[PDB]
Amino acid sequence: AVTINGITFYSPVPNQTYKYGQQLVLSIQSQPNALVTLYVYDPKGNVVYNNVYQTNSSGGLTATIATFGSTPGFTTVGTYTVSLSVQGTTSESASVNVQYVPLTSTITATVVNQEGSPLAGATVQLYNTTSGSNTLVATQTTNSQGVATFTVLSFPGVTQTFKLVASLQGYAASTASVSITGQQNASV
Amino acid sequence: TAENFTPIRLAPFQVPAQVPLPNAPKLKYEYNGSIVITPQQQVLKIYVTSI
Amino acid sequence: NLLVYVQLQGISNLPAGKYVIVLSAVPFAGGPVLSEYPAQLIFTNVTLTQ
Amino acid sequence: LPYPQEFQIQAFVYEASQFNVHTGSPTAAPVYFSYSAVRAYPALGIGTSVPNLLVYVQLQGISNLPAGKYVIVLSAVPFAGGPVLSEYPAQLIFTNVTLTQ
Amino acid sequence: NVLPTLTELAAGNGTFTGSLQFTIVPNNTVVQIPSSLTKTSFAVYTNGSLAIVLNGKAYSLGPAGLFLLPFVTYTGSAIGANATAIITVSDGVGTSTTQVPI
Repeated sequence: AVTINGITFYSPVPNQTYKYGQQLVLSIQSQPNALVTLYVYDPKGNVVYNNVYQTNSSGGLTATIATFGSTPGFTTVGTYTVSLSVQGTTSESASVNVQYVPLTSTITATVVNQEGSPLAGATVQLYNTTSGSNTLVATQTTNSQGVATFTVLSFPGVTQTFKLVASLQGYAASTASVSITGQQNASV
Repeated sequence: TAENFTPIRLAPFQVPAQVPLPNAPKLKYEYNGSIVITPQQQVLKIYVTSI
Repeated sequence: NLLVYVQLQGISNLPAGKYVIVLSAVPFAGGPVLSEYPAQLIFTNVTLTQ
Repeated sequence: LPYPQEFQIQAFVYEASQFNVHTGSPTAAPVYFSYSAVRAYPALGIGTSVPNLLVYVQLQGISNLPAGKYVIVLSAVPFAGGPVLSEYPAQLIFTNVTLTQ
Repeated sequence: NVLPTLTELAAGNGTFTGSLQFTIVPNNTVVQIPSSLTKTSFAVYTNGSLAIVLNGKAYSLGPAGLFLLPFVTYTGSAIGANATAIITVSDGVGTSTTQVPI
């Protein structure tokens, strides 16, 4: 790995991509008896996470730092700069730019006729019926590729129920429902 | 300090710093050449030529 | 005969792109004279990468 | 010896209110950081060395963030995993500094 | 026994002195760094390899650098003399370059 300034950066390294409930790790080859005052500079120029971690008497360290997605100020998009201000015995100031985007899921409705032609012309409404209530976040006009794809926020470990109502002129309006638990393609 | 007047040429990293620049326009110099500055480097490596 | 790593607090915090930087030899006043010329170095085809 | 590349004297200004004196590591203070170029010469092998280099480390460009009683860590720092330095110390933590902006 | 003996010349003598003998036969082992996150790529070949020499016969007692000062702990493994850092200042003039046959 890249040996930024003599201390061997193993992590963070510049350009790292993160998701909902994924972990920042700190492992760097320091000189012993080093702390790292670790600053997650958010895209509004603020350290939403300052915390002081301790390296071991050898040169190494494998530490878990910050759990992104599972804490407020990390629950929605955008780019952070974790500055390691390695405030040890050796001052290393590395701007290590990092990204984040939440998890997102596609849930799919389909219509067909046994004529051998898929049906079309549907106003198809997917509802966020995880709330306990039909919170409309995306409505689609059904496409000719026979996937009604709609992008909505998602989170790990929740039975994200969605009601798919098909209202279409020329055939019967119908209501099915699915549940994605974590990330999965829900197609009926 | 009374000990003073210092000729200062400013020159790229590829051009020698023991030798004063042959072109010296009397206010600046153009280096119409590229550099590519790597991410977390915040710096331009340049030579301050003085003797 | 110096090499100077010219320091800036936002150009490892400023994004990738075609930059131009004017580097001026100006005394932090109280210090001797500079520049029997150039007094500046201009990089006029620079490329940052962040 | 002749040193063919150049290198760095890393540097960061820090409050003394934010200091851990039980391991020699300042504990916080987002303020200013900087570093020096150290040139000997760009020597093409052997025959060009400078034995003593007086380095007056630079930090400057803070002017909107506080000053106080300061601690500052420094370190003889290869250029990015360079040639092999040290019979020690590279690492220099001044327990007594005072910042002026 | 192949250690230098500690000798007692006769009863009354007390000097008890050992020795060892060493050569380095190389081991070169690439510690690698890129030229687009620091400006400068690095092949750093770690520190030869020790060997004990009794009457001209060498046997490779592994990476020396760590034992023998000067050394710098890059990737936690101390690299010393008998190495090379090859230095690649890559930039928009192509690539300037310099070298330390360490």
